[PDB]
Amino acid sequence: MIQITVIQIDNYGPWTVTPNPRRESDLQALQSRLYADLNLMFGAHKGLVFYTRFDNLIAITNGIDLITHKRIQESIRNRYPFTVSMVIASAETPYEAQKLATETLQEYGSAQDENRKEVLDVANELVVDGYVQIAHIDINNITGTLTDIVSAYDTYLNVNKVKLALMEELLKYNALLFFIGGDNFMAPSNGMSEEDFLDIFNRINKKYKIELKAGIGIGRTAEDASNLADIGLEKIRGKLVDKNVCTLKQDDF
Amino acid sequence: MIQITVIQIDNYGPWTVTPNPRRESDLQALQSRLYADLNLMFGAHKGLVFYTRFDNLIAITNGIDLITHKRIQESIRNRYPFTVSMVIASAETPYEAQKLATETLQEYGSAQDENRKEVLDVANELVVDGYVQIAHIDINNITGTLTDIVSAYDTYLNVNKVKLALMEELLKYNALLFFIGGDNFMAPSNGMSEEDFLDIFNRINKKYKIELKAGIGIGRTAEDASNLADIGLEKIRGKLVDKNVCTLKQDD
Amino acid sequence: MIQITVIQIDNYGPWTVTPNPRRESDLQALQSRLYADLNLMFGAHKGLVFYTRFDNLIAITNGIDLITHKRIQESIRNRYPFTVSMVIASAETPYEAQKLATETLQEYGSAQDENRKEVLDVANELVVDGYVQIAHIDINNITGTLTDIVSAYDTYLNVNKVKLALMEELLKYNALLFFIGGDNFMAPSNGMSEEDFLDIFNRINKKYKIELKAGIGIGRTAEDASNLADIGLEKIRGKLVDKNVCTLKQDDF
Amino acid sequence: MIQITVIQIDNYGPWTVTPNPRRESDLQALQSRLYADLNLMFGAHKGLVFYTRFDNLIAITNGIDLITHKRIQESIRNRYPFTVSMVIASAETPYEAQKLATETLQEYGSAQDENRKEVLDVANELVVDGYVQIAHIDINNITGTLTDIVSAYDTYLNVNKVKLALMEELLKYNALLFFIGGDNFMAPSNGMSEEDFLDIFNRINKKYKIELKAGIGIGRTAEDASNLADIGLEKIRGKLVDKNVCTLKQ
Ligand SMILES: Nc1nc2c(ncn2[C@@H]2O[C@H](COP(=O)(O)OP(=O)(O)OP(=O)(O)O)[C@@H](O)[C@H]2O)c(=O)[nH]1
Ligand SMILES: Nc1nc2c(ncn2[C@@H]2O[C@H](COP(=O)(O)OP(=O)(O)OP(=O)(O)O)[C@@H](O)[C@H]2O)c(=O)[nH]1
Ligand SMILES: Nc1nc2c(ncn2[C@@H]2O[C@H](COP(=O)(O)OP(=O)(O)OP(=O)(O)O)[C@@H](O)[C@H]2O)c(=O)[nH]1
Ligand SMILES: Nc1nc2c(ncn2[C@@H]2O[C@H](COP(=O)(O)OP(=O)(O)OP(=O)(O)O)[C@@H](O)[C@H]2O)c(=O)[nH]1
Ligand SMILES: [Ca+2]
Ligand SMILES: [Ca+2]
Ligand SMILES: [Ca+2]
Ligand SMILES: [Ca+2]
Ligand SMILES: [K+]
Ligand SMILES: [K+]
Ligand SMILES: [K+]
Ligand SMILES: [K+]
Ligand code: NA
Ligand code: NA
Ligand code: NA
Ligand code: NA
Repeated sequence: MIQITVIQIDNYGPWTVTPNPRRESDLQALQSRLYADLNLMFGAHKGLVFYTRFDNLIAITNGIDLITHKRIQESIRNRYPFTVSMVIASAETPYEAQKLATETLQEYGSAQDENRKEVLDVANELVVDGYVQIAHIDINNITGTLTDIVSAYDTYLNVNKVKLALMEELLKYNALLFFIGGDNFMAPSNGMSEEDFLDIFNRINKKYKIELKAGIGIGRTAEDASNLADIGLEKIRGKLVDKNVCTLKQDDF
Repeated sequence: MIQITVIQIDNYGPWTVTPNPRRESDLQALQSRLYADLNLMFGAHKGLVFYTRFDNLIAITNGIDLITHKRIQESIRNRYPFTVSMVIASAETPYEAQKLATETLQEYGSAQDENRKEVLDVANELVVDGYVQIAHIDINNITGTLTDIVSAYDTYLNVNKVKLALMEELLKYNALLFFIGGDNFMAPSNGMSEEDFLDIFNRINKKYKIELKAGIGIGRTAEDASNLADIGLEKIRGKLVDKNVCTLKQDD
Repeated sequence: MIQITVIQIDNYGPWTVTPNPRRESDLQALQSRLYADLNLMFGAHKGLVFYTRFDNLIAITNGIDLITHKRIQESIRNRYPFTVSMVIASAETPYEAQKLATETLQEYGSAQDENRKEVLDVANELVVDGYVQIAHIDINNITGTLTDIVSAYDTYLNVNKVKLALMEELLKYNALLFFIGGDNFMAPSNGMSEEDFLDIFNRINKKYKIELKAGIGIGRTAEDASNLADIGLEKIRGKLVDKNVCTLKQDDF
Repeated sequence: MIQITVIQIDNYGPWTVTPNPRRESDLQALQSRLYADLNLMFGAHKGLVFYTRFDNLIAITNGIDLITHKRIQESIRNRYPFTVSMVIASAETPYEAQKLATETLQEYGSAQDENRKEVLDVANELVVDGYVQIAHIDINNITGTLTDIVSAYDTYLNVNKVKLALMEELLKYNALLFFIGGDNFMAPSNGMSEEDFLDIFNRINKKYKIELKAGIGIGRTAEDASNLADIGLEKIRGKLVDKNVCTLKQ
């Protein structure tokens, strides 16, 4: 099963406006830099982080322990104007996992309590022998159908419509959905089958007239899972699979 | 008149898979760093940049001339595994400006044409006497209603539902809408008035049960307009004004 | 006339140790990231920053005004766990200029005074019509004589021996010397001539058995001057010039 | 036994000037960003990296295996306009470890050969039971004596004289010396004793009238060693040790 870490900037709202408001262009840089660092440092141990709302983030951390989490927390404290709290939870589905993690976080106190800083806890347990399933979803021919033909903002609008439709659809399976740039989305989705995605894609195509494909990788860590998902997408592209979904499992054991 | 610059990574799609696919954690760090650098560099000249789709970005660039754009483009080439193209356009409304800018980019060639490297052009003209209006929009008490109450993913889904509702609504006015983190959004909106915002807001409250406020800053550059809009949010919070919208202008 | 800005991290020593000492990998990353941002941001206005001691940094800022300095200071304030002080001076020579700017800074108070935050002042005046001369200095064939032949640490020693020799020689002409990487050095050096450089290079060769070359650029900004120095170095390499120094000056027409 | 990794930007020289020379402010940002990333990424595994010459860096990597090295190399390739080669070696002294790693790197080819990309090798062995010793050297009262008294460049000058003097001294013991900012230096110094530094420190004071102190830390990784060296410096400052050197072990 899947281990997930929820990450929150401590008491961030008061900081951003106290003693005055702060240049937005600096806060964008500050926020992206945090995100970039978190992916390098969790990435160093085969994790993956999605940006979510920026002041709150979700990470798949199968195989990353409590001491490693503490050292990443300590690195942020030494180089940033703020601290971060982190709670870990495991569960059979991604949605179960983050819900438990968030519950324990909230038990410690408000996201705006100056006394509440650098929480670091495990809600139930760390995953000893589990797995992550990631589906890497992509639009067929975004460049010829949107990027090169309609405005920058209309492509962005259209991609945000598909994104929300996919979020509502996937939530029925306790699966999560995150934008990763371009026309690309990743869905932590332990428990879903290929036939589940083919259903969702039929509905998205009927509503929005957009064609979707996905590689599904299953592995021991987020890194392994997403690498296998990338190969699936190439297989589909090189027409060495019939359909718009492809599953690959890790077996280099 | 607002000036918009559209920014595109040249031939980005083929690079991410040639010779092979690349670890996604690396691609996230790369994309985020490019976004951060663009805000520092355009910010150094009082511009502002929205992440948009990460391989395509929209910036407000009133007051930033062609040679500065070129300098910024050179800096990315010297430091990244790829290049970027940029086209500038002016117009009365934000929507029109980026439309004009995209159209000229498209005349030069495809987003995935390896011989279309480093376009740098002006679709019509650079703004010499213009202004920027930015509305900075925020949800009331996100902490007490959602962040401290429901799961992380549930607050994320709800904020994204509000985001798309606001994108649809604002487009009738030829305004744009971008997420900037937590419960905040920014809307380049030359043409709109306080009453246009108050109208959109109670429709959103009726539908989603969330209450919004907004500071409207009007200035000569993205930075001035965004700075003023931030002050309007503080006036609403401090009860120095009695409605959920507040306009401040550079020469008040 | 050359314009120099001295930049100093306010009350830095106490911060690195309060409440405890901080992990050194984190301070190296923080310090390097600050120096990079100052080059991007001053660079965006055609300036150039040298890392100097990291908590104290020296920059050439001809053509960059007081408001722009303030905006850069503010950006650091919004994204880092400390603030920075800056003082600007202009003078006929680099050594004079930074000496004046340092003295004004010192009048405001101590490097470890917690109530001395975000100094920003000019010591005399901002250069109105002035110029920058930069010499870009480099060792002939580092790769064949040292990099590919001797240990990593042995090239590092020899490169540092030459660095100190140049520092001391150049000081007699009121010029500065900073290491920019590899086997490369930059010398702001308003007042010096090609012959002065050939005289220094002669002594260094005789003493260390290493051969030096330099392009000298003269321009209105640090970017103009240092781009021109770069071209000079390529001309020496391409034997378009018959000596180990080459001067190029800015001509917009 | 100390384990050292030498890191080199492949064929960097031709890249900086082809097809044209590149703006210097950009190259400074690029090189500093690379240095910073390398410390976060090796740091995430309890290593430490010193900038050295920027195109050539030296790292202490006790406990960091070959697979972790390969993945860091891959991260750089995915995000920079260039690639890096890395060779690892162990030995009793820092100086000999870096020497053996370099010779092996040189066996693969020139630092300016385009076909020699992303070398990754071990010269002898990865250290299983080793230790690192790091002395963290600092100048007593730089602020009152130099920073607040003389010009920016004058203090920079004196700190660089002390730096070269220490490099040459420490090399007699096969120890390395790196500037880390301010008035601070680190010396991987496996072998040396407190009295060894006390002799070096006497000579530097007699020649330059600069008074030095050092916390010395002995641990199983670079991170452990330098954290203990930091505690050492604080004991000296807190006057709860007698002299100007101070050792803590893990
Ligand atoms: N995060 C992320 N973005 C990607 C990845 N691969 C491609 N992209 C993005 O996808 C965009 C469009 O590229 P493609 O998907 O290859 O183009 P396409 O036009 O849709 O062609 P096909 O998808 O092959 O039908 C690029 O500009 C990138 O932004 C990836 O692995 N990760
Ligand atoms: N991008 C950006 N985000 C901000 C800014 N100010 C606040 N935020 C975000 O807003 C989040 C929530 O803080 P607040 O809006 O102050 O919290 P609230 O509970 O909604 O309080 P009120 O809006 O005053 O009722 C923070 O965690 C930040 O992520 C800003 O200026 N720019
Ligand atoms: N900071 C900086 N470093 C440079 C620049 N150009 C080259 N270098 C560095 O110089 C190092 C050695 O490259 P070269 O100078 O071409 O090598 P060389 O072997 O000395 O060859 P020649 O000088 O042509 O004889 C590279 O690895 C870079 O680190 C530059 O413009 N700025
Ligand atoms: N890299 C690095 N630099 C440090 C560290 N601690 C302090 N510094 C630097 O040292 C500079 C001067 O501060 P101190 O060394 O505490 O000041 P001092 O005036 O010499 O005081 P004493 O050392 O107590 O005699 C700071 O500005 C920092 O650059 C550290 O742990 N690592
Ligand atoms: Ca696609
Ligand atoms: Ca709010
Ligand atoms: Ca050379
Ligand atoms: Ca000291
Ligand atoms: K703001
Ligand atoms: K990928
Ligand atoms: K330290
Ligand atoms: K250069
Ligand atoms: Na794609
Ligand atoms: Na907010
Ligand atoms: Na060189
Ligand atoms: Na110090």
